[PDB]
Amino acid sequence: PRKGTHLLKILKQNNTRLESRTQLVTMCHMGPKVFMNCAGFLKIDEVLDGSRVHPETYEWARKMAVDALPAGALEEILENPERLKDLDLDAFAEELERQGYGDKHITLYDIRAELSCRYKDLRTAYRSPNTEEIF
Amino acid sequence: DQDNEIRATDLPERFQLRSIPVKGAEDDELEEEADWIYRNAFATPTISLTIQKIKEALGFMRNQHFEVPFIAFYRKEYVEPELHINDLWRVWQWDEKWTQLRIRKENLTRLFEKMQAYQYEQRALDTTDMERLKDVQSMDELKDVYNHFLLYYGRDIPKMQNAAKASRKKLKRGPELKQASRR
Amino acid sequence: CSQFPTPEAVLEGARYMVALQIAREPLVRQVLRQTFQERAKLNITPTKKGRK
Amino acid sequence: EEDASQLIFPKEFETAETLLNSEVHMLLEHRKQQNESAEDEQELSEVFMKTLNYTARFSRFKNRETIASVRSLLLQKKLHKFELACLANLCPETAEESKALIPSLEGRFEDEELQQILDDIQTKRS
Amino acid sequence: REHNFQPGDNVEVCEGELINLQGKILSVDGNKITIMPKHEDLKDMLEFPAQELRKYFKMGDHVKVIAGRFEGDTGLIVRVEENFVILFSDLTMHELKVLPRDLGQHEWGELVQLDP
Amino acid sequence: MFYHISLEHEILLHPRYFGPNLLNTVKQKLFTEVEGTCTGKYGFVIAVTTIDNIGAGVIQPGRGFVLYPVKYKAIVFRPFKGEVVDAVVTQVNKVGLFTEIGPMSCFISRHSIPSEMEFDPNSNPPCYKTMDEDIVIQQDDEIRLKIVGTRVDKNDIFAIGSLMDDYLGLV
Repeated sequence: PRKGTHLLKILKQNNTRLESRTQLVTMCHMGPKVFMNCAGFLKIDEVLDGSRVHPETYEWARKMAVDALPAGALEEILENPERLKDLDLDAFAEELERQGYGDKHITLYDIRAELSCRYKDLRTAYRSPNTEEIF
Repeated sequence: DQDNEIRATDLPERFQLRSIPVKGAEDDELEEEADWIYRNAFATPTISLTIQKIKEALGFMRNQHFEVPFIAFYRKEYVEPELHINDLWRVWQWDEKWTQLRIRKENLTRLFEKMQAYQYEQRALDTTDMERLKDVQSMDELKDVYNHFLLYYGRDIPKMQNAAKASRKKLKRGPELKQASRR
Repeated sequence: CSQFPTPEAVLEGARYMVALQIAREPLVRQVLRQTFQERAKLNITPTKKGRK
Repeated sequence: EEDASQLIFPKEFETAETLLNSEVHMLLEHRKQQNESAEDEQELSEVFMKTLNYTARFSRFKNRETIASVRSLLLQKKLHKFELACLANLCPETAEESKALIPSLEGRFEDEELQQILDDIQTKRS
Repeated sequence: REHNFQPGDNVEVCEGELINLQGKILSVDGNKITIMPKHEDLKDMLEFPAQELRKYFKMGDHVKVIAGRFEGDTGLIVRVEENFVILFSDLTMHELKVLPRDLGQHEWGELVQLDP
Repeated sequence: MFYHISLEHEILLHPRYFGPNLLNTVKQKLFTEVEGTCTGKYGFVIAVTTIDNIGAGVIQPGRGFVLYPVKYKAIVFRPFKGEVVDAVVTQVNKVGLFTEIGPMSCFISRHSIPSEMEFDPNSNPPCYKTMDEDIVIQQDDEIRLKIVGTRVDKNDIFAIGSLMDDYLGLV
């Protein structure tokens, strides 16, 4: 409540939409740690801003976009995935030992899934209520 | 207004609402935390109804200051597959219980230390001070050590505290309200 | 003493002393608590009200 | 305007005679015993039950003679019937404490005499 | 700023020559207020414009909130501060901060479900 | 505090109750009519100890009922501002302590206990403690509290207590 109402009050008073997630720390007065925590969870209808990949992860996303053949690459890749099988978990895991410092294999998994479809809803598809529920 | 100083800081809003403020770790007390939480929060209940992962999750919460959802979604490799989102919330809850237990143990230790000083100035506390205060692994047996102390020294706490309040006034020459007979 | 005017009264007082010292010992409480955790029976009966 | 600290009470209550928790316990237990013997299908209220057991937790005296004695040995002094009851209920140990609880006692007695009274009452506790 | 004063209120003069005088309101006539000063030495009625008085309370008074965020709630004053009185709502049993200045869905007998 | 006082009550007795057992029936109607009741005037009437005298039954003209003005002595619990009374803590909460003095429920607000006391929301049960844990007060503990205010309700009285004076507190 405290941080949110403040953030909305600023954005309202300025009369402008968030063009990018970097706009949060640029326009508002929120600290780096809260930005770190929430930036992943804030959608924006700079194309990666409308997806689950976190700003720290953007370098990795750009790297995958270049290897898939970088706004010009991203936009085309976002229309349809050139090659789903192209990435190699062993290649990324081996380079991560010197560029990233960690076993981020699941993160690459999620980046791939995200580039496939931006902010795909994980809720189970809507189904008409069962006769027991109706009763 | 308290909302202004609370909104100004760099920590999550729910972290200021929490009764136990989030303080950094030392890797040794954090190892003891991971062990304690595993043995108490992931143990068989009475009615019919990984330590490395807990250590990393706690490190995120106390040192990196990451909230549970951030840890779940962006730090999966460190906690999965043995800890899930609800398990992270359970760990974040048990962090409060652990901190209170440790603080209680410390406060009672300082009370025992004062009791030793008081008895030296005037049974006694010889080995039970170190032995029992360090042994306590749960709040339930903490109460046992507190009530055991009160049985013998419960008669003298009021005397010691009223003497301390008088000592403070004499030193000057706070809520220095005396204490009841406690008979 | 006037608080315990006879050997019988003084001995009951001593028994109270020992009983407290035993009941407050953390070691006795720890083992008995463990005993209640492992071997504890629940008994229930309705009150004059609950019978109806 | 009512404040017990300065001994100011309503006219309707001033004429009342106070009772010690032990005294009330003896009365209320007599009442419950009479409830059992002359059995009739009649019921005891929650206020009575939660007053009987409460008085049982704070009944500083149990022997019927100890109540009459603490009352008589106290009324031999010049205390108000209010102080007569709260000093037998509270059983303050140090005179300084008795005056702290009942401020009316300040200047009423010397500390050593007051301590004598309190010591006597305390020896009567059962 | 039209005052919430009513006969029977305890007030303290906050402005003018008679500052810190305590008295009880007798009558309210627009923004003119007649009060009975609370001193063994002063028995006569005094009239003050409503801007010059402020309500005051002591711990343990029983009061009703008649304005603002909690209007209609009641409780005992547990602490008093120059800025505000904090009272314990009798029935909803919450602490509740208030300014000293402030102290049809169903019908009686209506049947309601509560749980299913 | 408990007091023994002479009180009076006027009971309306239905004509069907006339007859031999009449007066004993009055005695019995009186007990059930005042015992357990509570009034701001006298406090809680804990129990009727004796009936002084039953007045002459005045037959009310128009309705058959005869009203008996009966004088009796009862044990009554009257709290006062400034009282210092032993209370049993029944429930501890983030906002003060709920305690009971005989039949009278009483509350000690968080703002009326010494500055050192703080709430421990996870103890078994929750309790208040000082920064040194020297005094810890929870359920079933006995507290000497000083009454500072009271409110009178329909057949009930509720009091607000304090632990601010020099010799109040635990046991």
